[PDB]
Amino acid sequence: WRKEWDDIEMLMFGDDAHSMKKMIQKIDS
Amino acid sequence: KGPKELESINASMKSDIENVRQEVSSYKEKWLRDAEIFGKITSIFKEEL
Amino acid sequence: KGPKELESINASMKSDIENVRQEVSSYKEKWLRDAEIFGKITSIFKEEL
Repeated sequence: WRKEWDDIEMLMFGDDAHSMKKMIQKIDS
Repeated sequence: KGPKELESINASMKSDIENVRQEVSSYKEKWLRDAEIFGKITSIFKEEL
Repeated sequence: KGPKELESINASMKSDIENVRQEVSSYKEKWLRDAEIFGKITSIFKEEL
């Protein structure tokens, strides 16, 4: 179950990474 | 404990062991979902390589 | 404060301003390259999400 939660965390890590990409587009300006 | 009492819980304790087996099956399903997540993680892994 | 003392602090502060511009530019550039690679990987996975 802890491993499944970690997989969920990696997915949410991907969401965090996408948010980071949006933020980079934003220090681009 | 009374043997009648022990017999009743062992019915229930066996039921709990069955519930634990069902939970292990659920954990395996969770692992399979994690593996699908890992296959999407695979494109990211290729980028990392 | 002594004018010699003031001249020394002013001179330092100028040089400190300078080191800062270069450091900021370098940090921004490295961050931007890493960010572009991260964004390509984030795109296909984002479409998957």
